Amino acid sequence: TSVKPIFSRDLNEAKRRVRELYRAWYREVPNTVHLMQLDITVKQGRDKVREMFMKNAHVTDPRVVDLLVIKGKMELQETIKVWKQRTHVMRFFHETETPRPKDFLSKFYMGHDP
Amino acid sequence: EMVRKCDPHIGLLHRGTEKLIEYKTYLQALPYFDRLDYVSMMCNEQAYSIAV
Amino acid sequence: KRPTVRPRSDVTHKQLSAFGEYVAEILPKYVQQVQVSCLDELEICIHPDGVIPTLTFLRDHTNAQFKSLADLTAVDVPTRQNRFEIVYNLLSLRFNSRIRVKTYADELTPIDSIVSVHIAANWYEREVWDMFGVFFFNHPDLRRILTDYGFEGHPFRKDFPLTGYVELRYDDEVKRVVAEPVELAQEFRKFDLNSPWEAFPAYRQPPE
Amino acid sequence: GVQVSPSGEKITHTGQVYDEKDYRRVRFVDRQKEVNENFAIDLIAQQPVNEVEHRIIACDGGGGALGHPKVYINLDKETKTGTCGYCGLQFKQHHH
Amino acid sequence: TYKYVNKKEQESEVDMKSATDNAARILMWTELIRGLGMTLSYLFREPATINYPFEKGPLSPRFRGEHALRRYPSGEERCIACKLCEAICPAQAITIEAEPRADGSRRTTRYDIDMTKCIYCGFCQEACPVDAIVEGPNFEFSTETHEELLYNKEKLLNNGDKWEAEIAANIQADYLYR
Amino acid sequence: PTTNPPTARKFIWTNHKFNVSATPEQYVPYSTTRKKIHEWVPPSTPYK
Amino acid sequence: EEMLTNNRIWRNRTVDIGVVTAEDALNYGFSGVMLRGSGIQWDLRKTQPYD
Amino acid sequence: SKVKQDMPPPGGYGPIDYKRNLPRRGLSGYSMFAVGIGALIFGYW
Amino acid sequence: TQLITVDEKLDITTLTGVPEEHIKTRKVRIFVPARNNMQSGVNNTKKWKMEFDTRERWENPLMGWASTADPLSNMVLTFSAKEDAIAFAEKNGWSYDVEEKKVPKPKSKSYGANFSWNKRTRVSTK
Amino acid sequence: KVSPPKRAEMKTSMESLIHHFKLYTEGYQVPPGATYTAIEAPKGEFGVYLVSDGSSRPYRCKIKAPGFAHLAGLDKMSKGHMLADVVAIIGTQDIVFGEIDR
Amino acid sequence: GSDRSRFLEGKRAVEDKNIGPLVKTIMTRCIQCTRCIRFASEIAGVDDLGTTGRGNDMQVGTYIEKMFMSELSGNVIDICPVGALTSKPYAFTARPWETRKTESIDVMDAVGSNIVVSTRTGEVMRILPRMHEDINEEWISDKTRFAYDGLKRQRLTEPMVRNEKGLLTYTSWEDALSRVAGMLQNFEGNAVAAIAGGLVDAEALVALKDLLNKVDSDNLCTEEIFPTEGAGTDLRSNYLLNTTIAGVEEADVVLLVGTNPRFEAPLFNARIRKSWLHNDLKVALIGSPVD
Amino acid sequence: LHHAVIPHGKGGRSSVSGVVATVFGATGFLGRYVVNHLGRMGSQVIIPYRCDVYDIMHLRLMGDLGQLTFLEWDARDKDSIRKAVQHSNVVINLIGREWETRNFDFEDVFVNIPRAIAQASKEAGVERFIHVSHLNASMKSSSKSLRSKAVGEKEVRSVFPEAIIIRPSDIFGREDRFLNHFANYRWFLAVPLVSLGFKTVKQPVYVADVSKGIVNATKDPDAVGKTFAFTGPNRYLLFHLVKYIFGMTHRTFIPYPLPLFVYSWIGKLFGLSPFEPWTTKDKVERIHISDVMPTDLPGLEDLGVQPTPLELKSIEVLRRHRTYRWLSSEIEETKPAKTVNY
Amino acid sequence: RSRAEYVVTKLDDLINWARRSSLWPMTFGLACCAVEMMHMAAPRYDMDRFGVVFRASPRQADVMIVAGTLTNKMAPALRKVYDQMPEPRYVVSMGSCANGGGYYHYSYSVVRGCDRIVPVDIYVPGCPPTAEALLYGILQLQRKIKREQKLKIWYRR
Ligand SMILES: NC(=O)C1=CN([C@@H]2O[C@H](COP(=O)(O)OP(=O)(O)OC[C@H]3O[C@@H](n4cnc5c(N)ncnc54)[C@H](OP(=O)(O)O)[C@@H]3O)[C@@H](O)[C@H]2O)C=CC1
Ligand code: SF4
Ligand code: SF4
Ligand code: SF4
Ligand code: SF4
Ligand code: SF4
Ligand SMILES: [K+]
Ligand SMILES: [Zn+2]
Repeated sequence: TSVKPIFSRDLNEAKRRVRELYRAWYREVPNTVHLMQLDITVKQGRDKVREMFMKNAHVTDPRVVDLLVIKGKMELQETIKVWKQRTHVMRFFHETETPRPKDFLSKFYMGHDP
Repeated sequence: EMVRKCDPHIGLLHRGTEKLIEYKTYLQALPYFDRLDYVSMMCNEQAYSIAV
Repeated sequence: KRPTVRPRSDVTHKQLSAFGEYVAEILPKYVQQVQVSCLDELEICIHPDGVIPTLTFLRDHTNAQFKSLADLTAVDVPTRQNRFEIVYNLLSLRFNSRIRVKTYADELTPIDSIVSVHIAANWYEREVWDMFGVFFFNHPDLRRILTDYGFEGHPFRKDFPLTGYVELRYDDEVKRVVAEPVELAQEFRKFDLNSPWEAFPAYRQPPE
Repeated sequence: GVQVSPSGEKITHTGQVYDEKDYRRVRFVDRQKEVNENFAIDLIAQQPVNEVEHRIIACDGGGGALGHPKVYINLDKETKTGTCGYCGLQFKQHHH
Repeated sequence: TYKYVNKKEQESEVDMKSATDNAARILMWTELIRGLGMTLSYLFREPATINYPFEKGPLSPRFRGEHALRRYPSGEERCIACKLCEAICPAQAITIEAEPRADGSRRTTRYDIDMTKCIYCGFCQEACPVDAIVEGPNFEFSTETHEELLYNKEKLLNNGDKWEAEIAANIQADYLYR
Repeated sequence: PTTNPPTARKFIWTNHKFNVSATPEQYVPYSTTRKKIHEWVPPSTPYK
Repeated sequence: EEMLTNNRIWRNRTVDIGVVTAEDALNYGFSGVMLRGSGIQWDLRKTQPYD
Repeated sequence: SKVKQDMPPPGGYGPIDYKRNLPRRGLSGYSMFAVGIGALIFGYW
Repeated sequence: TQLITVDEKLDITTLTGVPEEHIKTRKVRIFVPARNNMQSGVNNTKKWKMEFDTRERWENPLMGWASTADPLSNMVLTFSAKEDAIAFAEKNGWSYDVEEKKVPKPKSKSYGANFSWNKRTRVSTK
Repeated sequence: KVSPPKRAEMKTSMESLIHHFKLYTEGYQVPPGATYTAIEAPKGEFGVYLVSDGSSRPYRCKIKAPGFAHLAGLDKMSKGHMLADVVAIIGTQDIVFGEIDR
Repeated sequence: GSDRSRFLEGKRAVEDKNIGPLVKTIMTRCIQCTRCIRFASEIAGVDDLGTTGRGNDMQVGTYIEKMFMSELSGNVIDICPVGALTSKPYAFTARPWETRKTESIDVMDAVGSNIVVSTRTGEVMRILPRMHEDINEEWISDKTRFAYDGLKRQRLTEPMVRNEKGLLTYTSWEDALSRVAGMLQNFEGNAVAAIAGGLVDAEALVALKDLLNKVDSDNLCTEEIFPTEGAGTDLRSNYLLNTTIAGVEEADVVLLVGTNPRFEAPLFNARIRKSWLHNDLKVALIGSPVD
Repeated sequence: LHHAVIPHGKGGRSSVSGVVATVFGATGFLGRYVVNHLGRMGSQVIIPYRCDVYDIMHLRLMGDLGQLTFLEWDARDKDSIRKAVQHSNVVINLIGREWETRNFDFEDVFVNIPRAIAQASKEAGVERFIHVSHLNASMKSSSKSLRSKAVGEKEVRSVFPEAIIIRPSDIFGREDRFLNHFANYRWFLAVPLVSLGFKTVKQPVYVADVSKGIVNATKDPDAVGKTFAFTGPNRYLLFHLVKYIFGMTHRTFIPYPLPLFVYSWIGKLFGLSPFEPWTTKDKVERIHISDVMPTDLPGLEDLGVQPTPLELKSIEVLRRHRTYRWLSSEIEETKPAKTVNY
Repeated sequence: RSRAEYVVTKLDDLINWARRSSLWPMTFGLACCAVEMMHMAAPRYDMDRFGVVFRASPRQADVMIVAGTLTNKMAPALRKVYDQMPEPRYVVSMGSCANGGGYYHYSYSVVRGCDRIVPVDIYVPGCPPTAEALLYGILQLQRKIKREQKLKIWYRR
């Protein structure tokens, strides 16, 4: 139950790196929307960034949080230098994906999947 | 037109041929190498055959 | 004599065994195992902390002179604790030799990067990180090199499916190339091409 | 031979034919359902039984290496002919 | 051994004749004129262009083209549903469903070859133990829809009946090598 | 094939067909296997 | 070679373009014709022969 | 039967040239500058 | 200074990149595969295997092929130990069912039992 | 047990047919172990690192391409140059991209 | 073995037998290993197979035209190493590398034999036994082995409701469940009752039991009758094979009352015969005398 | 049902949903989105066409292999109509023109073709028919097209009595002739609206929402025999709509009050063209008629589609008409037009 | 029949003749199949003899020939270079990778056919399809675009 750290000794500086990454993403969203001709608004993209952070927000292992921070910085750098396209950025919103309903009746009526 | 940095983004012709070769047998994975280097076909076949 | 079986020379085996003892006694701090294969190939398995000293010693030593990096590879064995085995194939042009240096890692313990030793390790470790998810410390620019932008997951891992999770198609409402969950017209038929009879008695594991 | 359904479409030699209420005949609307005119079971039915003199015959399908693997057929039953499992040729032992 | 492609052995010194030759080479474009001469020689050569579609390029009897299912001289289908063509097909472009026929013969009921997956590698025709599946040398079967390249048993049997005067002769001419 | 004619068979095509793409006699794929699961047919007589 | 090798246009396009040293090629992991162009005497067919 | 196999002739194949062959054409420099200067002077006159 | 402590279960589900439904709604089996009774060879009963639950496999309209919607259908993983398979499954966040290894029971075999004077194991044919 | 027999031997002999069947369905079993084979391709040193677990399918196949390292070295080669010099460098590294991307 | 043959002679051929439409015999492939003979002599207990002849002409099978059917008769198809004794329903259908293996449990009887279902492209193709030393060893009954083809006929695929004419017509899940739910909320406790058959799992049983208990119904009956007097289903030892199959192996006298175990539970009777052969089990029967 | 029409899969490209739909106006503007939704959810779509194979060829990627059957048809060929509707359980009618040709006019296109299609569908016994009319096409309107669409509604309801009639508002999209038309008024000097664009209320509806509503009407058991009103969330006056359109275009705004009779005269002048006309008379009074308030008719909420607003779906269709100078402008750079309750 | 429709048929024949005699491809190719494409360009088969001239930019192109495997990284770029061509544009899919995924059909980073991204007019099968079969596919495309009746459909409108 004792491991070698990656960057953060404990959870607090990992949260500090998370906060810095969120700061960079929040600053980058308006520039991304202005540069690449996105149909979305700036506030919608900030909602997207916030909810991605929220789905990742349940983890408490410092090494895993450091690796998620590193992947987020890679993703951010691919957003800074324009290597993603409009399609690559817009894949986050799942607007062409019909969402699977979570109700048991709907899952029963569609098919055999649980 | 003076160049200061070159960053070749690759993987635009990437197909996961190593994973496919892993999922197939040796004779089945033999023709993957011609399409690895489609200019050096029999050289690739020679390399794979010598390894096997 | 025998036209079917490959000829075997013992002088290469003895030379590689002597060099294995040489390297093992020079570096007892990191070297965990030294073996010579029947195919006359020398492998040294080291601690992950010893990547920098082992690679620097093999590159810069007078008797080693392994100045050329042949390749840098990861092998995913998902039954051991450190599942990613990192393999460094090196070539010595002075002594006309090839050496293999092995080490281990898992998803949460990165290993040191050898861009300061060999420059091909830059792109090789970028590929290894992109395909297996092994982080590299003190790398100049570690990022994806072969997968698509925004690709989730490392596809050369064992647990990653062959067909993947996501697939692309052109959508006409949005006039874009969109990504949707994978769905195949014909599923890849897996085959059980594993004979139930033991082929090689030399590699028989004792029963548990 | 090739037979037609009540729907009007021709039946394949394996017995496959689309129903009256299938939605999958729209793929044959303004096109044609391609079927094999020569039926293998009929063509092997027209071939006469080879009357041989030995108790065990050997078949390779003709042409030597251009045929099938060489298989041996035991012609002991006089109430039925021995059939090659590869080519379908029938053999009968001549007891006269 | 090895040889030098750009290193010169010693030096040719400086001579008035050599200097004047170098001056003529610089000023009068001598290598450009000899390149023009080689280019004009290729102009006055005879072209190597065949007259498609009225002329066709040479091939070998080993050629791998459109797939086909052959028959015996009796007319029985050669295939016996052993699925070696699937088990060796690297792209998994072959699907076989089989059942006993009305006379008990072992015959396929479904034999699909997805030619948009096929890599035209001849593994099926070299793994077939009865020479049923073959790659006939037809290559001019380009279609206008994706569906028309999804072959089934009836299409492959039609190909085998169409190209039988071709495929049997090619196997007769080539079979002693394999 | 005038001094060396090919072998004549009864199943060979007596008339050659060229490529018939974008033409009414083009090839259309279909599943050549019959139905697998046969459903239960309800009876035509009411219980009451 | 008559078309290209002695051509001054080709020589202006190719000479002193993309020069790489032997130590840099060895450290960067170059192989084949590039090491030979840099001057490193190395060939797999002559050093570790096969077939 | 004797084995028939794809074999070279027993005398071997003929010699195949592989060295580079520059024809070494053209004239000397002195004569061609002489022709040039003669053209210059004749045109001027 | 270079060695910290954590009291958790080593969850990497956010790092593997698998979508959420294929983590939460999936079940895996850890088992020694049973020997194929059409053969007597038992070399396939040596390594533990983890497989996934079977999802829907339907029929294609155009050709009748087996169309599927799950990605983890052909996924089988090989393990040297049951506890190693447990560690991998708990690390990847999949709920697991484990079947114990069915070793064949040792049996008393004697050729003289075929020819007993009084006992019932005497065989009437050879 | 490795290379398939002749077709006449297949059709006239039992064990030749058995070996043909098993080779063209399952394939030959490679004994477990790892190797690295380097062959002088015209573009450079084409290497393959093959790891076999004892089955008829390879456990791992890493494809070392010379062009991958050459394109990694493209950045140093193009210092102090222009667009035409860059396309000349791309040409003279003898780059194909199937072996690079894999 | 070797990789090339020195046999330059002609091979023998043996005429095929007709022992039944289950076990298809191509007896040229037989290598005379007597496994089927020993199985029929000891486990099947029929003594209907044997070797007729001498030397190279020795043939396995029945001398007369005899239809070989007892229970447990697909295990000769299992234990025949060559393809001489194959399965006629499985004939020419699929290949073992195609067939995906699923470890399941038999429901054809109450022994609970561990089985493998072999499925190809989303369709059940074969049933094989599994090695469980405490239940069924290496064998399954013929009904278990060859009853898989009944899952492709007379199968309910869509929900049906009675029409106003009185006929069953296809409908939607919403409509069918709405009708049944309306009748369920209409009717009270004792007016609602349920009867369970034989091929039902415990999940559905507890599901329907909970539903009927929520609608206050306790008439949760099964088709099979067990005496409810005394303890009944209260004590679990009252309705169980308490000695179990290892206890069949261990016991020395067995008294069978009112049962025909050969057809009611073929693997149970097979283990009784195994104990009778090896441990000299003393077997007695009260009931009609059956073989 | 039938065994081949039972739905399967997770609703992707390769799934089967059991919708066999003959879409008659699939080569138009709404038809491409309809066939996209059907192919995306997985359906056997029959596209009868009269234009060129290249003209329908953009539809060819919009489904899986073999899920789209293209068939030539003629509006005067009942044989072609019944061979198109022969194998279907849904028949969708999107046939319509915004002008009159020498072969087909408003009454033919909006009455005779839908009546023939509905008659062939009834003879073939298809389960479901969906017919797209227009909103506020009640009767005795100022335009010939809406009276023709009303007569077509009555004919379709007479022939196939349980037809799902969908009446959408002025549908806006990428290839529409509403927003692109208003933005292409910028090529002239001014925007000549009738009464300066006031007292004319319009509530446009997005083409993706219309197509989703059509698909949900194919798969909705409660939609049989009903008339739906596909309307947007916000009502705008015509003047404010044109002002917002030109604000997103960032071109200019010069409105002009020009009377209806002479504006219809110049609309007829533009419509007298052998090609596709820029505007017609029927176009200009269909623009200048107001859209009625949907009170009793069910809508997109009842069919399960939440109507996307024009303010959210406006920049994907007007960014073409901007110049370079205002190309990289976001949503919030333009003031949205004020909505009216009436 | 009437005189005007004969005239519009003759104008259809003229326009289709021009469009099939002048067929300029975009300089696009990805793989093995692109090597076979430039082997059609080689002097033996002579697309220049057939009237077919490479132009690098899609604006000067008529036909887009998908020669190679379409990866997930390549698909948006392919859709881009297809959309930026002018309207009289055609698509020739080349080889098994471009038709139906081919030898990488079960790959994570390969789309299963270029028809999932761009509308394909003619599929040329093979791996690689020879330059013979490629010249065949080009001639088939010429026949296809001769078969179009644009002005006749416009007149019958
Ligand atoms: N456009 C809008 O904003 C609104 C439209 N609608 C209605 O919705 C429907 C679809 O809209 P939309 O896409 O804009 O319409 P279109 O103008 O684009 O035409 C729709 C389809 O009708 C076909 N068509 C037209 N006339 C004929 C004819 N005589 N014979 C055969 N086919 C014919 C066209 O085929 P082809 O190209 O081959 O001629 C086209 O595929 C129409 O009925 C329209 O009135 C309702 C509300 C708003
Ligand atoms: S290998 Fe030949 S005989 Fe065997 S299934 Fe395939 S085509 Fe038929
Ligand atoms: S040629 Fe190769 S890829 Fe094609 S069907 Fe035969 S075995 Fe499969
Ligand atoms: S089990 Fe099979 S091989 Fe053995 S004797 Fe019986 S039939 Fe012959
Ligand atoms: S597969 Fe086995 S039993 Fe069948 S013929 Fe071959 S060797 Fe004999
Ligand atoms: S179809 Fe074959 S030749 Fe063409 S790109 Fe794919 S692998 Fe290469
Ligand atoms: K058997
Ligand atoms: Zn035969």
